[PDB]
Amino acid sequence: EVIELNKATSGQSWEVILKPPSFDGVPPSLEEIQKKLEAAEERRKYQEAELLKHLAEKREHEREVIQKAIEENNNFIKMAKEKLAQKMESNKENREAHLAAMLERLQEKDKHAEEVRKNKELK
Amino acid sequence: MREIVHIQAGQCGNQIGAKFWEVISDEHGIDPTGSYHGDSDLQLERINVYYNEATGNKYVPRAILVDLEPGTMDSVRSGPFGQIFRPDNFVFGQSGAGNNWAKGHYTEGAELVDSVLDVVRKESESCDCLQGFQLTHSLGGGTGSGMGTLLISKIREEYPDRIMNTFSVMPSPKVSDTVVEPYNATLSVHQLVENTDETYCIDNEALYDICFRTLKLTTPTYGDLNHLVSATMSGVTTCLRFPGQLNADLRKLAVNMVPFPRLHFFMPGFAPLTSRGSLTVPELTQQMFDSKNMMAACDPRHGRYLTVAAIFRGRMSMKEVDEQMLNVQNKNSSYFVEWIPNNVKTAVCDIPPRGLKMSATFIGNSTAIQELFKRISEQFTAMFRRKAFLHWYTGEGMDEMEFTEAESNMNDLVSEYQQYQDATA
Amino acid sequence: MREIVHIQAGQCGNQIGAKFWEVISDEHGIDPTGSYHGDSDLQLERINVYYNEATGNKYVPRAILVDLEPGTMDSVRSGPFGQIFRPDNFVFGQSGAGNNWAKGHYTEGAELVDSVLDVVRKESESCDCLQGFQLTHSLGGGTGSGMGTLLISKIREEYPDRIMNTFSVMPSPKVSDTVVEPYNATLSVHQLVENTDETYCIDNEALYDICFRTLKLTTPTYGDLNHLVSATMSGVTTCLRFPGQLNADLRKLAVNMVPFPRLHFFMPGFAPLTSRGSQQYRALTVPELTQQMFDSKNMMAACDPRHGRYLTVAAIFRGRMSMKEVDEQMLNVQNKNSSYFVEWIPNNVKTAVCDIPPRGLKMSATFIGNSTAIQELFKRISEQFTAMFRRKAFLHWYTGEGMDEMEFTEAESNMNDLVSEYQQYQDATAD
Amino acid sequence: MRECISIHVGQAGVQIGNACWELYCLEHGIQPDGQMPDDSFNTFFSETGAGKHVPRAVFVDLEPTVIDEVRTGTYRQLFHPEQLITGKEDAANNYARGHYTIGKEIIDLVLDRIRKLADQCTGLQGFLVFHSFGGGTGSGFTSLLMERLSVDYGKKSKLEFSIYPAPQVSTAVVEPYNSILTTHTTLEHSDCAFMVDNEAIYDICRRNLDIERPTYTNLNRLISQIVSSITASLRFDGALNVDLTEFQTNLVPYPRIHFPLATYAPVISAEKQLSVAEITNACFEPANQMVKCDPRHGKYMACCLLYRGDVVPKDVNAAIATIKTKRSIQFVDWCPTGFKVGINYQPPTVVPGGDLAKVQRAVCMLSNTTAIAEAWARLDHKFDLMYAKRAFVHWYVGEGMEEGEFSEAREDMAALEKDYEEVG
Amino acid sequence: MRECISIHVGQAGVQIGNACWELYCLEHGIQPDGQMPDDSFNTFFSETGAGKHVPRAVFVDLEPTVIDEVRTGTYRQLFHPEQLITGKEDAANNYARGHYTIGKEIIDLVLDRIRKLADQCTGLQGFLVFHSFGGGTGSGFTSLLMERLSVDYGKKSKLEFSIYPAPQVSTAVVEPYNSILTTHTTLEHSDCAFMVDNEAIYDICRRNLDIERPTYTNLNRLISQIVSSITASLRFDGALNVDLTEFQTNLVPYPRIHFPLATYAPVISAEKAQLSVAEITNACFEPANQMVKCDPRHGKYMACCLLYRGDVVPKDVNAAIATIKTKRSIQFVDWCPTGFKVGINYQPPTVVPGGDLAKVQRAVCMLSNTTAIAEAWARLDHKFDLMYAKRAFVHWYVGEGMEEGEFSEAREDMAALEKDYEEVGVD
Ligand SMILES: Nc1nc2c(ncn2[C@@H]2O[C@H](COP(=O)(O)OP(=O)(O)OP(=O)(O)O)[C@@H](O)[C@H]2O)c(=O)[nH]1
Ligand SMILES: Nc1nc2c(ncn2[C@@H]2O[C@H](COP(=O)(O)OP(=O)(O)OP(=O)(O)O)[C@@H](O)[C@H]2O)c(=O)[nH]1
Ligand SMILES: Nc1nc2c(ncn2[C@@H]2O[C@H](COP(=O)(O)OP(=O)(O)OP(=O)(O)O)[C@@H](O)[C@H]2O)c(=O)[nH]1
Ligand SMILES: Nc1nc2c(ncn2[C@@H]2O[C@H](COP(=O)(O)OP(=O)(O)O)[C@@H](O)[C@H]2O)c(=O)[nH]1
Ligand SMILES: COc1ccc2c(c1)NC(=O)CN2c1nc(NC2CC2)nc2c1CCC2
Ligand SMILES: [Mg+2]
Repeated sequence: EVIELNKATSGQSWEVILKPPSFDGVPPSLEEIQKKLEAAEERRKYQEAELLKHLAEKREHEREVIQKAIEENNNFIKMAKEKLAQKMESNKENREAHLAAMLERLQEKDKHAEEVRKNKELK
Repeated sequence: MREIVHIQAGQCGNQIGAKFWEVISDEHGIDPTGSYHGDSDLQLERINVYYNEATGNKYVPRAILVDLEPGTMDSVRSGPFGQIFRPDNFVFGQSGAGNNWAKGHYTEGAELVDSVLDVVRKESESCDCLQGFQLTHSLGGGTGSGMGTLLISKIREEYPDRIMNTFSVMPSPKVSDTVVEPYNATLSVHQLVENTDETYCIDNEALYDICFRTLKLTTPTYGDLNHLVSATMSGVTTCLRFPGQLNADLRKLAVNMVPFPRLHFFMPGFAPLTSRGSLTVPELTQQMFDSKNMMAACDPRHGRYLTVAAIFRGRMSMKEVDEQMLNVQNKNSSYFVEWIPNNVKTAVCDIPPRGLKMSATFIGNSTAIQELFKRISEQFTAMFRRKAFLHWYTGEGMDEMEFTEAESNMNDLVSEYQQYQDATA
Repeated sequence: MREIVHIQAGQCGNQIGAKFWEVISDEHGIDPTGSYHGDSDLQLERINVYYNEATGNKYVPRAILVDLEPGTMDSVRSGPFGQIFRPDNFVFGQSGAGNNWAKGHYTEGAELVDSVLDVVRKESESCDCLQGFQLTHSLGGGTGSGMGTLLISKIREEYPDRIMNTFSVMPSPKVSDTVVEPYNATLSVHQLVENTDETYCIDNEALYDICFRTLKLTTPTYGDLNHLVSATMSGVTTCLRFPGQLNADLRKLAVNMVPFPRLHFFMPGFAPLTSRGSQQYRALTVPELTQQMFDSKNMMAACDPRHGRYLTVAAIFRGRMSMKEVDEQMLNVQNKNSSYFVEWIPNNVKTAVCDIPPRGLKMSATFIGNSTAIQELFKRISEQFTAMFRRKAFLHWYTGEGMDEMEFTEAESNMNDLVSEYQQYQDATAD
Repeated sequence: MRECISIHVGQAGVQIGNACWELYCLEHGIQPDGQMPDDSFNTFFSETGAGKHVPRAVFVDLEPTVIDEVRTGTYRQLFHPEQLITGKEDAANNYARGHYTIGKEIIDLVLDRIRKLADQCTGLQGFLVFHSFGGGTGSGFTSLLMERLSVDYGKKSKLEFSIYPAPQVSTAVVEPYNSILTTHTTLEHSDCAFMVDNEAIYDICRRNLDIERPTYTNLNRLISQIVSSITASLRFDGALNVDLTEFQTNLVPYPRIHFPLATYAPVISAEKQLSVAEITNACFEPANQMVKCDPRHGKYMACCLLYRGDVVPKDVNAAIATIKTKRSIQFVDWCPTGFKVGINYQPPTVVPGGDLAKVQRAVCMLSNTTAIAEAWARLDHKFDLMYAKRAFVHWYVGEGMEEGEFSEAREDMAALEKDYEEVG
Repeated sequence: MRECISIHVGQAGVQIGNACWELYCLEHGIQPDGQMPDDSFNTFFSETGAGKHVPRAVFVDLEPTVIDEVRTGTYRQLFHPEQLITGKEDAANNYARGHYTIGKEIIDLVLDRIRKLADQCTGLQGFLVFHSFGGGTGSGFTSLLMERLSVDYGKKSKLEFSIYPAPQVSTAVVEPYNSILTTHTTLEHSDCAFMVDNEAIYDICRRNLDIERPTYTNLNRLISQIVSSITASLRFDGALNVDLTEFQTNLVPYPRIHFPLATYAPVISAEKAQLSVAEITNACFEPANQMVKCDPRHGKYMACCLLYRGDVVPKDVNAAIATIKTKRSIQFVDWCPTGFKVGINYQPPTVVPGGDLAKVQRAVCMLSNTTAIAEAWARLDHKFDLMYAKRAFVHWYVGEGMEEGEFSEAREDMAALEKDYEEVGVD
């Protein structure tokens, strides 16, 4: 069954029906789009803000490290300074005491000489 | 996505970076005065990804040169193409790094870094649209690894939206310059895992093994190693420098090659292998799987490829190449992952490398790369179990906690590469 | 560490002191006028150690001459080189000490001692860098021993940081018949143990034995003996007087030779042995000199070195000879004779060579030993002491001048203590 | 007038746009400078006060090298700068960057230039959208545009010609992701979507045209002949498919099932005349379908035949009668078993110097078969292979997409395939 | 930039300074006036405006004899007179006199002169300190100086070149007391100490050079060649350079284990009538050419630094190094995967004319940290215990203010150190 449809200057159309149908009959707003786009931007910016935050934490660790080593040097210097001043003072005191002892025994001896010269006069 | 800012740091960083510019200036037709006189325009179409145009019809590499030691860059200035670099892109301190990561990353590196970042900032602002950064450095030394990973972190803070790409040379006891290579490399891999987008693993172990075994050189020298690296660096940047149908850039490379953000370490490959001085397409295809042709010391048939990029250079049939690539993938089905379909992209580019008619270059994301890290891990633990040389790092302010977190991280990356090696469909 | 101040006290002190100054003067090319007439700058290099530089390019011995008896000063001024001495460094008194330690140490000697200290103050303040003092004296008499040890301790009191060094002549009944010499010697030894850093032990017994046995002089005089003393004093001060590879000074000797403060009495030895003014018709070989140096006959203390062990040895060879051959034979004697060196002081034998020989000898050697065998000398003194003191013999010569029996008893046990610690270390094991 | 506006999105969308407008200009006698020596062409070409005929078209590619082809091309004079929209960075093969990052930045600009072309329309029918499934601009920006067009131009028609990804010639491993993402997001907002399987087109060029390694331009030339035949009766005064709503009425009985299968013949190499009955036999060969699938695995819902050139109605029905006897063509039960036919007399035109040969007659068959659901099954599987391990998801998420959108889109595609099976 | 201050202490330190600075002048072409007809010599030579090049050095001695020879010698004009510091009295071989009694009277003067040398530096690497172990100044004044340098300059690098005592050439019997005392007090203050055994130098000059009885000038001029190899990497621009920090980092696995073992080759007689890179490298691991007497075959290597000079190409070094790591006789520790550091300077070794060494094209000096050097500590410790068991000579130190406690503490620290060299060699 051929059923003519239309005709025109550059065209002609029709319809060919071999077998009829077995069964009769047939069995977002602009705000929502803008909200969904702005939301994807917000979480995009949030993850970028997290990345710089963890990167900024790294900068502070780096300063803490440089600081620690400066504190270590200064504590090495101070410990060496107190070690040396303690040793040099103990050594001076020890040396001065040995020399004091050496002169005191000799002086006890020259006291004995005055005592020996006294006994001679006595008799 | 046009301009790449290139950075080299430390001795190795600067030695291989110099041969890189040496090589690709020969390809694009640039003499050391900065004048151009090749014979094709395809050599100039995308030459602005690596060169700035000076007004005097000159071309100046977009290349920043860094060291804590003055000696190495003075050797570059006097090397062959030292004339070509912008003279004010040389940023050098003078106390050196003393082979110490903590000195390059914390104290001496901090005091030179802002001077480097200022040179980076001025090359960036003369860029119409900045694609990202390519860095060349060693991991075993003090400067390229300590100061390099510091540079990386601070570029990522100023440019979080730009791709970060490193050529990272891996140490081997087979060609060593310092006894603390395991500490430097392992503290640096921790950084790289977390702060780069693509890293090509240049293994000094694989370089040496290739020169000694395939190239039959009795005693390899750094020049022999750097001849391999220069051929590799030329091969992997081919699609960025010469126009092809793919219009490749660093962000698309990272998107198609990196299925998981931590797993961004690549096995480079090259064929044919050539010595300084001195072939068929089906065979060029096969050297993809030859561990003898790999620049990381890893056997690809020990794991699986997540993704693969292959560049074929020279005059050759894009039909014959595509046939042999698919035949390889079908025959070696078991060594690609099932859960990433069509994971091997091939570009063919007519321009051949110098002294060669036909070459192929392979970029692989293989779970086999865990072997490189397991070997660095074992060397690290052999020393750190005894705290050998640890006091030089603690003296610079580092806690020893940073050491354990850096290997516990690198062991995690190894188990993560293993986890996907066993993953099925 | 350059200048030394020299003191000589009493008869023995001034006579061996005199001969020392004659001998080193000839070595240093100085005539009695004080003028240099030698041929080598080496004679002048270290001349500041013993001589003050003077007007007229003269040289005057940094020397102080002391005696309670006025006669010895005239004998020195009459002696050859008597004019070389500064005339104001002659300190003399009215009467001798009558061979009485207590007279020299306590009564008459104490009157003169302040005057001596004045001359010493001058000579030592004129010094750039004062090493310290050397004293020559006897221990048997009364002045050199009693005023000698008084002087020592008084100098100690003013100059406690300088080295105190003595040449001390030990008495022997072979050479003097004066019976109280064991007392004077045991008194002096007390003061020396306490107040000097180095004492060379010059034993009259050893000197007489050498002259009688090796020099066949039947009746030796003080001139026969003093030739042996003068040779030693030249030999042990060679390395102060002449430039060498080590810049020896008195303190470096004390530090390397005296392992314990009290054990500072050295046994000196010399080879070859000769008679005074006697042409030497042939010198000796280096191995000869080496052997004959650890030979009991060549010792200036009457002790057999093979009867104890050396704590430390220093050896000076003089003449033109191969330092190779010297260190050779020297090591040989150490290995063959290892039982006589203490094991627990390593490398305890140091030797030097000086190209300049003494007058009349082509080659000589000189030995400074710290041997425990020196206890023999002190035992001999202690025995003679006890023999007399058991009987309280002559004790009123000393109590009359003010002393007490206790001071005697003390100086004897102190010497005996000295003997016993020389023994302690002689029997001491490394294990 | 019955005006239609063309929008071209991404590299595939733009380079195919050039091949179509080039073909249109040859079919209507428009030279490259714009001058022209039936007024139906005016539906696709405005006119300037200078006498030049300007395509009613917008090109959107955020990579300037592709637009630079248009503005420096042979037909550069035709286009006005306000029609070409470009940017700095492209979507990096990432739908999410195309839809969310870029799209927030350029959507108003793009809609603005579109509004300028519609103000020059006395009776606008709707839009023809050209884009890829696989590119990040073709998938991500196109889907946002279609949402916005459905808001801004309510009851206006929206046709798409979508390049369907082929692994042979494709650029990215994430093309299955972008395909299922854009399809989910476009489904409610498209009235008729003709898909083009790059592998189907590739296979046709190699076998029929004797090209061993076809270029993008060989595919695009062949695609233009298909696009031409579909649009021929809008640009001439034909009889079948004379306005855009008639496509939906003749081919989309169910709104979600709006993906027809195009079949074309004859494809004859230039290096080398067929009858009406043989070109008609060729329309029932799977070898000439634009999308790879087997129409025996499905029933038809509609079926139109678009003849071009020298073809006579008696010959056509004669060719149709031969097919009923020997072949079986099962329609759904609720639809009539039969065809709509149009002849447009204007002869099929080739690009001179190309690899397609001038022929006297041709035909293009459009049919809505449940077999097309096999195309969506193929992509569905690659999607699941990769999404199971969450491979490459973080790139999309990093652009501000939510993971759940992957799952939402996949379930819609499951729903679609069930819809296709229920009707079949 | 990158300047190093050299400090020479006591007789041994000063006499070696003479041989070294003499050699430096010849290696850079500096006349004894300091004028000369590669600006790397600036690390050790400041410059006054007249073009005079003045060493960055202070010579210190407690006695004026040795330093008066420099003041009157060939290089009297080489130095400013304020760099040549002397007192009047030496330490009479007594640590306690070098560290306290005599030492304290000149320490302030020396630090002021050091401070002024540091003012002429823009990138000070650190200090090299030359001294004897056995001398009373070499020991006690260096300790005092090290302690005072750590207060003035914190953790700034301090490296020693130390003479280890020998019987043949000793000058004092208390030398083991001086050695143990200064080692205890200096240990905390020195980043790295290069030890030189006078006995080993002596036996080399006798076997390799055929000098029957070597003088100090013989010993010292061979010791100079070694020091030059170490510092050439700082005084010259070569292919592979090693600065001071790279020395400490690559040779010192633990702060106390900081006593590398020096070796040098070739040592050949000038009169006798070339050697390859391999031959001189193999010769660094033979015990004959060691600078300290010990058996490395009975020890484990923890770090080997090889410093080549002259006509030496990097390929032939790596070939020579390849052979070395195949020798089972050469054993490294478990915990050392990478043990080698290599530098190469290209100016041949310069020989003082009228000297006994021959001019060679290529030579090498290796520094290796082996557990074998503990044998040398064991030998000193035993001489110390012999004397200390009887308190021999101890009164001399007590008299200068020390306490016996300092002796035992120093010996106990040496005992720990001996035990530390044991622990690090465990597998
Ligand atoms: N070797 C040596 N011994 C001497 C010499 N003169 C005296 N003696 C010894 O010295 C001891 C006595 O010492 P003197 O020198 O006479 O005593 P002094 O200190 O001068 O005191 P006085 O004469 O009593 O005023 C005896 O043992 C003598 O043998 C001498 O010239 N040479
Ligand atoms: N038929 C045809 N297909 C093409 C053409 N260009 C690209 N394609 C296909 O389109 C898919 C990729 O889509 P494109 O439109 O090129 O991507 P894009 O959106 O412009 O680029 P990006 O922003 O980098 O993602 C792949 O399957 C390509 O093979 C073309 O000119 N013709
Ligand atoms: N190689 C060498 N060793 C020397 C030299 N001088 C001394 N020694 C050694 O140094 C140790 C003695 O130390 P000295 O340096 O002479 O003593 P000092 O530091 O000057 O200290 P005092 O003289 O006690 O104030 C012994 O082992 C000597 O062999 C020398 O010139 N060269
Ligand atoms: N392949 C290669 N590796 C090198 C080169 N130079 C140094 N290396 C390696 O770099 C590491 C030492 O790093 P280096 O660059 O010298 O140190 P830095 O200047 O402190 O950064 C070791 O693993 C060496 O093997 C070179 O030119 N080529
Ligand atoms: C047991 O070992 C030693 C023994 C002696 C000495 C030394 C070590 N070392 C020294 O530096 C001081 N010294 C000496 N001192 C003096 N002083 C002059 C006053 C006699 N003469 C000599 C020597 C040795 C030769 C003659
Ligand atoms: Mg001295």
